[PDB]
Order: sequence, then C-alpha cells, then structure tokens
Amino acid sequence: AVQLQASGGGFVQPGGSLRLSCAASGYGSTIETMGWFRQAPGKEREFVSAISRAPGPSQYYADSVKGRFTISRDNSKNTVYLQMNSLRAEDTATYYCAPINNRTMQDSMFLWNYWGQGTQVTVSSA
Amino acid sequence: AIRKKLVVVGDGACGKTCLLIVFSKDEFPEVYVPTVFENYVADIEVDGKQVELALWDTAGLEDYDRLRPLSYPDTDVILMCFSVDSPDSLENIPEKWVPEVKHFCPNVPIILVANKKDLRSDEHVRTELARMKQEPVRTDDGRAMAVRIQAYDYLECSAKTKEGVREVFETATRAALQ
Ligand SMILES: Nc1nc2c(ncn2[C@@H]2O[C@H](COP(=O)(O)OP(=O)(O)OP(=O)(O)O)[C@@H](O)[C@H]2O)c(=O)[nH]1
Ligand SMILES: [Mg+2]
Ligand SMILES: [Mg+2]
Repeated sequence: AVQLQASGGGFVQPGGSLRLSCAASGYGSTIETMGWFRQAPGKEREFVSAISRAPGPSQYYADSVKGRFTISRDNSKNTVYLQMNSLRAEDTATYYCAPINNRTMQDSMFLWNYWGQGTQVTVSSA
Repeated sequence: AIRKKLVVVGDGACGKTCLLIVFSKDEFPEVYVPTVFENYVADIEVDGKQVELALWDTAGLEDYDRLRPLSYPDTDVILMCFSVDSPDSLENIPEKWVPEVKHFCPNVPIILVANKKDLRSDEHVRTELARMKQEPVRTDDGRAMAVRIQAYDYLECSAKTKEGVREVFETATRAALQ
C-alpha cells in the first residue's frame, strides 16, 4: 500500500543530463528495494536500475545504463534519485519507479492500482 | 439441474478471477494473486432454467501456459477476456487466445468480454496511459474484434462495481445451452 511516484522528466538533447525523483506515498510496510523501469512504444518494459538496503556505489544496473545512470537515496526525505547522464535517443521512454517484487518483474500489463505516476523522458536532436 | 462447464481465458491480470469470484461468491478480491488453476461452482437461473455452472479459472501469465490445456476438455462455453486498461490484452485476443481456444475447444461458443470497464473513467488510468500515448479500450474496438473473431456475443463489465457481471454469465449460460 506504499506507492512510489516518479518526477523530473523532460526534453533533453543527446548527451544531456536529467535527475529523476521517486517519492513514496501512502501507508504500509516500507519499500526496502525499489527499481526504476521504463516503457517506450513498441518495446517491452525495461528494468533500468535498483537500490536496496546497502548504501554505496555498488547497486543494480541494467547493462544499457551502466556508467551513465546513478541510482542513490536522499538520506533524509524517503526519496530515490536516478541521475541520468550522457543521455541517448534510446533512453526516450516513460519512467516509473516501483518496489522490486514478483508482481513488478512479471510479464503483464501495468496495474494502475499498483503503479503510481510516471515521468516522460524524451531525447532528441533538437 | 443441468451442469455446464465454463472456462475463462485472457491475458494475465485482465480481471478473470475477479469476474468469476464476484459472480460465484458475490465478493471482490482485495489483493492480486495470479491464478495457477482452480474452479468454482455457481447456480444460475436463466430463461426459467436452472443450471449448475462450473467456472474454470486459468492463469493468463505465459509462465503458466503449459497448464492452460488442463482446463479445456469438455468445455461448454468460453469467456475470452481482455481489459480496458490494456490495449495489448485486446490485441492478444486474435494473436493468442483465439488460436488456442480454436485448437483445444473446437466449436465451443466464445463470449468476448471487456473487463474493468470502470477504468474508462479513472483519471489515473487515463493519465498514465496517455503518458504512453495510449487510452482505455473503447467499446467500438471491442465490438469490432467480436465481429472479426465471430464471437457468440460481446459484453462489457466491471467486477469492481458489478456492472454487467450477471449479464456475462447469463449470456454464457445461454450459449452453453444452445
Ligand atoms: N478497477 C478494476 N480493477 C479490477 C477489476 N477486475 C480486476 N481488477 C483488478 O486487476 C487485477 C487483476 O485481477 P485478477 O482478476 O486477479 O486478474 P486475472 O486475469 O485473474 O490474472 P491471472 O490469474 O494472473 O491470469 C487486481 O488488482 C484486480 O483488483 C475491475 O473490474 N475493475
Ligand atoms: Mg486469476
Ligand atoms: Mg481451471
């Protein structure tokens, strides 16, 4: 019943940067392990990055974003940030955050009673 | 009383179990638990006739594909479901569900059912699908698919509000009795 909400998306040029934020709302057991997911037209939903209980630079990253994306916690505000550098056209997608659990990894539709707000990231020559 | 077998199929999380449980036990499940396989019994009276319906619930997740043919033998009617929060669930009707049910349930009538119709007016659904350049499935496109696949009938329902639920099972029972 805790639900994670994504923000900070926008239009960027190839090579630019953006910081996404994932905030928690509602009541229920704390989410210890959360992930960033993204969805682009036509392609399957893609796992991007995750963070769990252990702080520090070793985290969970898809090969597609390793070294360009950095996932971290605010240490005070119960919020997870996705620092996205060297952005590329392939990164264009709607980004969501969610707990890491069997339901979120299963291959099926978004249930909007379980997913919160997404944020659009569009990378473009302009 | 007359016994008939109903089998529900459709994409994972498209509302099959909630539809069957609202109809068979008048209750809506609070927490989403994927089906493996199981069935229910419901008594229904349609057009003056008493029918004991057995309602066979199936897993829509591809991970449990191998289990689905366990449910199909001796089926009298198929509920073939998609949900309005998932345009892909409608696209999978002709791509996956129709070929499978034709193979294992030749000549068994199919009711094409749109689930979760309450979500057409849900602002969060609309907002997030729009963020991904989609929208809730419209009646016209469900009906068009029912024509394309020559479904016995096309119906829309909400297990959450109960709208349309009884009619789905009344229509399915008629199909089974034909
Ligand atoms: N708003 C709304 N949500 C619904 C409705 N029916 C089901 N849901 C919700 O959709 C999710 C999936 O519902 P189920 O009935 O368990 O889905 P299913 O098709 O049986 O899923 P599988 O067993 O994994 O194939 C749950 O979170 C349900 O509460 C409905 O009529 N309206
Ligand atoms: Mg189910
Ligand atoms: Mg079954």
